Amino acid sequence: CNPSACRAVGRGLQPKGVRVKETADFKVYTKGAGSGELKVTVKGPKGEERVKQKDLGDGVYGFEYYPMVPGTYIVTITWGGQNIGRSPFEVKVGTECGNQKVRAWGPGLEGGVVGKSADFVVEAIGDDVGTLGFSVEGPSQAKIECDDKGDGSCDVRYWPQEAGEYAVHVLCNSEDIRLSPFMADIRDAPQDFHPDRVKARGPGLEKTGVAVNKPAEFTVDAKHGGKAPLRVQVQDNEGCPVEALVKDNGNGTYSCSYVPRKPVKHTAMVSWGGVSIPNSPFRVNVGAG
Repeated sequence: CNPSACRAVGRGLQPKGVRVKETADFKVYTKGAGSGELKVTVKGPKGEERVKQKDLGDGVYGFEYYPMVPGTYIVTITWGGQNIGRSPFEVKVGTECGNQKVRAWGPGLEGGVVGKSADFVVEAIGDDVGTLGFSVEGPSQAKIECDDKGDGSCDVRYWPQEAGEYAVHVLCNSEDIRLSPFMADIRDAPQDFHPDRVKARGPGLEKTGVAVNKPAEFTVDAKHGGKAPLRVQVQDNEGCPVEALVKDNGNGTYSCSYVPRKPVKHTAMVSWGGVSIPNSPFRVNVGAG
């Protein structure tokens, strides 16, 4: 029986950023713990909190609670009677978020690879932003970089140097933005993984010539990337996911298209096993024709 093998991670265990009326979610990995029983109890300001539990397979269990009053929640998680991780976890639940001034999206908000950068973007909703705060909490300290591109958006990357779950906070005027912290699963990649050998090419990714209501086309050649999942994510500059269509050609290449519907800046992010490929993100000016 090895309690120390267990790992409890997730947004519902974070000291700050969870809010009333959100689902507060977390999971507990148990493989290696051996014999024993997993016990999860959540307390809120008024006492016992209902917790929904799911078997997620491979020794992983999922949990959700539903805080309705701001304040102090404590999550006690044990295996064979001993606390797992830094249990009990004290979680401060905030009131409802105020008006939002930025959105954040991209692959670094959900995953990544040890020793590689984990990348995303923060975009202005209006012409007001003020200060953005970035912090990354996880098994060790990831260096963070940020670059204001002058178009209302900022590229952000961090550098996780150990496997595990990282909580990425984006603050706007001192409050975690809606959905912050973003929980990213960082893995040590196998030897055949080479996301820097993946290449995107095509008119759809160029800085002139892309026009509204036509297919913006490009290809992804991942023949030498090793086996990993492709992720293509395209939005306009107003927060709207743009429908993109990615066909697996069966031979390590993908044919991709999106049709922009507004003559505004579009950004395309292309990643291989959670790692942005060369030249990603692509910022594309769409014109009338």
